[PDB]
Amino acid sequence: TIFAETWEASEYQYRNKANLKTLPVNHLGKLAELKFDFVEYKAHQLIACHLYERMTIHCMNQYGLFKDFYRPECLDAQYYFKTCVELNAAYGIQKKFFPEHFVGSPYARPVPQFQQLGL
Amino acid sequence: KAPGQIYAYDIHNTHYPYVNIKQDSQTQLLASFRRSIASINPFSYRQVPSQDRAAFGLRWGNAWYAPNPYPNGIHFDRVFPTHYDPLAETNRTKANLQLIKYAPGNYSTLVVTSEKLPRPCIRTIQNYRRCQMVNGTEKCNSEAQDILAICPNWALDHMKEKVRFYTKALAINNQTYIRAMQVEEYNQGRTVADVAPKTWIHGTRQHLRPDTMWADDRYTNITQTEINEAIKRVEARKAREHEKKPVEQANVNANTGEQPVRVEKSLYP
Amino acid sequence: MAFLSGSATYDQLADYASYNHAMDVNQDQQAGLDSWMSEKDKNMVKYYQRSLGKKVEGI
Amino acid sequence: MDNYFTAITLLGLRDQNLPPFKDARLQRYKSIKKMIDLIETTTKLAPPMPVELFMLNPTDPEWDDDMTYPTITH
Amino acid sequence: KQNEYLLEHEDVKRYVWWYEDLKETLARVHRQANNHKACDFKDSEIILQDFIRRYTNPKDNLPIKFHPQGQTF
Amino acid sequence: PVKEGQAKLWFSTKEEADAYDDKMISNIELKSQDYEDENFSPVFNRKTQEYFLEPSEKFKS
Amino acid sequence: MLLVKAVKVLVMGGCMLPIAFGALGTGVLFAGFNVALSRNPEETESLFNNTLMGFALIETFIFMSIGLGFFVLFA
Amino acid sequence: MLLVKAVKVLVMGGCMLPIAFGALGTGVLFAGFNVALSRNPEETESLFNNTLMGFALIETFIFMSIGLGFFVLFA
Ligand SMILES: CCCCCCCCCCCCCCCCCC(=O)OC[C@H](COP(=O)([O-])OCC(O)COP(=O)([O-])OC[C@@H](COC(=O)CCCCCCCCCCCCCCCCC)OC(=O)CCCCCCCCCCCCCCCCC)OC(=O)CCCCCCCCCCCCCCCCC
Repeated sequence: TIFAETWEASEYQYRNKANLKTLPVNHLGKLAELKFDFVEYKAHQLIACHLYERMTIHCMNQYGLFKDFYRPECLDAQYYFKTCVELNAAYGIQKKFFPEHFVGSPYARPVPQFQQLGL
Repeated sequence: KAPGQIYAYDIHNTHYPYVNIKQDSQTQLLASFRRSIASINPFSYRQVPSQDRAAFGLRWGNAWYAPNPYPNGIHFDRVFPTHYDPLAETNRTKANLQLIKYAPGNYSTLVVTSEKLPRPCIRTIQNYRRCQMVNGTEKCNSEAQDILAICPNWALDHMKEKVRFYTKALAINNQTYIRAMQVEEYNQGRTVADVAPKTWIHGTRQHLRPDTMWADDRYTNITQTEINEAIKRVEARKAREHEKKPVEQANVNANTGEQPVRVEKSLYP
Repeated sequence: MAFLSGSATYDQLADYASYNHAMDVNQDQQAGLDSWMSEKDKNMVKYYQRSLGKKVEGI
Repeated sequence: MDNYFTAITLLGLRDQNLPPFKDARLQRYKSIKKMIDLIETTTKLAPPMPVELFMLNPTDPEWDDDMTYPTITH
Repeated sequence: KQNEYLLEHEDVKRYVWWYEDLKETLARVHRQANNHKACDFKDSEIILQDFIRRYTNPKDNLPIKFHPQGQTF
Repeated sequence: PVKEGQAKLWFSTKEEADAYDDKMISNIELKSQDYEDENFSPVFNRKTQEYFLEPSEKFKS
Repeated sequence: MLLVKAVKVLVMGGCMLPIAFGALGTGVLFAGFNVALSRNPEETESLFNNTLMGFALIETFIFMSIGLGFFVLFA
Repeated sequence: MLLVKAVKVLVMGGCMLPIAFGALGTGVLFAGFNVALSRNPEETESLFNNTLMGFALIETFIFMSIGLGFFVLFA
């Protein structure tokens, strides 16, 4: 689990595998595409995947779930939120049981003890 | 022998909900007209699938709809470095051959999977366990050699590595157990008897006030006079707490030609 | 007149309006989100000035 | 960022709002670090139940037929 | 009809009782303060520790023991 | 003066509570919309009630 | 930030200036067209076409202005 | 940055000033073309070409401003 608002991108990139995905920060630009009026505090937009969650709520309050929620600004928020928590759940597990896969980990390329050098 | 209908058919009660995501007047008016005549219209297409008939997805005008792919900074340049930022645009611009290639899996997630070992290798494992629980381990040598011989070597390597992984996960789970079951200084000597008869709701906003001034009407009747007096009292307490301050430590990252420590960043620049 | 007749009054106010975070906090206060501030939060602008290269003491 | 809904719930974002200043807002993130180690440990104490309950064993010789799906080429 | 009997095994009951104990346990968990410290869940740690101490033995080399039909994720 | 409500604090003693109220009250910055006030702010008038995101009835229905 | 939005809407108002000069320019254009017609009424149709054509060029600035306005108002 | 950006976008609004004067210069130009056409229609095509030609010199300043506008808006 991430216990902060900011994380180093390199810490979630692989060292011995091709990097085909990143763990990007929240897309604050999607928040300006909501046409209706809403109240959002800047203190909640950086934490991972929560912005897309609040946006989905704002859109599900203004509109419902039938024939009015089906607009591009609201479906992309629901899709982002659902996708953000799935990717973060997998990255979090991979960080817990496979920390050696990521850059910055001292086990990705272990540095040997001085007793192994024969000096 | 009626065809089977999915749960979504009972939400809409029709196979022809003309759902178009494009929010232009020309599109939504035509859909409402088309949504009404779908019963007697030959140019009608389904969007709710069934056992007897497949269906189409969400419509985008005359084309089809798909959400914007989740932002992914991975890209591949062809002519010049574009410095693609997936957060700089709302909708992802198309990939031009001479400009950029995006990462694979526009709509993809990260999962963990496993290969299925060969069937004959599985049967040798079933026979070993069966002979194990029946006759015991010491009388399963023939069944053990059949595994090492029939199972291809790539499978024996997987079996060898599965044990090392679960051994790793076993330790990672027990270390969390140790940190979790550790008794902190603020809970020394406390047991279930010292616990309060409270539930989750008792820590919410209705019962437990948040640490903000405008969460409720607590400080709504405060005047500037009461403030000036409070500023004097807090400064009085600071006459006894400001006496102490941590000493400045040495900068471990003083040398720029040295791998710096990923030390916690300051709150402010 | 005291604000115009000063030298640093223009800076203390400009460096504060230029710090995007401090203005984000103010935007939250205007909406109803406010609380108490620590000694480290009070100097959020001094940290911003130092980063630019200004010589500020009393952090 | 695993245990998303658990962490968001512990921070109180389901009923209140975080402090607008980074000092306390960050301390509140580090405050649940103990609880996550606990709730994760509890979720790993579930007892076993027969696998042959809602799922037939795919390794059974009955399924060695490797049968195909017969279709109609309309 | 051949495998209906497996639902009569006591392990199905043991599984449901563990799920309810976790429900009642997490329902009792509560925030005790808003000082932004780990002590805000001071009493909840004791509640969860009692749950863990109820299905494990902390005074062992490996309180969490591995078995192929167990939990890893 | 401080007003009481259903939402209570988390302090055992009364001195720690009073110390918390004095800390919050010392940080209040009043912004009035009426002229002739020592704390007057035509623009940038702070609201005195915090907004909370909740699922509406259209949401739950 | 907030002020940047305020100046944006302020600029959007500035677009009403060509709307003002376009009105005066149009009146002047038709003012000359009237006197021009009286001088040589034999070619009323030619003068008339040139009158509207010039006016079309005026509305170009207009659409150009509001376009810039709505752009700066949203970009 | 944000403070200077606010005046940047405001300056971009200033570019709508030539858009106004260009309209007035147009209304005046075609007026002279019309009245001048009546006095000597024998050279209509000549006057007509010079009319649009002159107009090209008007949108010159227009595009120049917008160019200079977006430039300082980002430079
Ligand atoms: C190219 C040539 C042509 C171009 C010409 C024009 C150029 C125009 C562009 C502007 C140029 C730069 C000047 C911008 C000034 C900022 C104004 C502003 O944002 O309002 C906030 C400003 C302050 O808000 P507040 O309510 O007092 O905040 C109280 C809170 O408690 C505060 O507490 P808080 O905790 O909430 O903090 C909030 C935070 C918020 O932070 C921010 O948002 C940043 C704000 C941006 C500015 C910050 C940097 C300022 C640095 C100081 C240097 C200023 C130099 C000015 C140079 C002028 C150039 C000649 O900090 C602030 O409060 C910032 C304070 C802003 C003070 C601004 C400086 C005062 C100027 C003093 C001279 C006054 C002359 C008035 C003459 C009027 C003539 C009509 O509001 C006012 O000043 C009200 C107006 C003045 C009162 C009298 C009523 C006048 C009504 C006039 C109506 C006509 C309007 C104009 C018509 C024009 C067409 C005819």
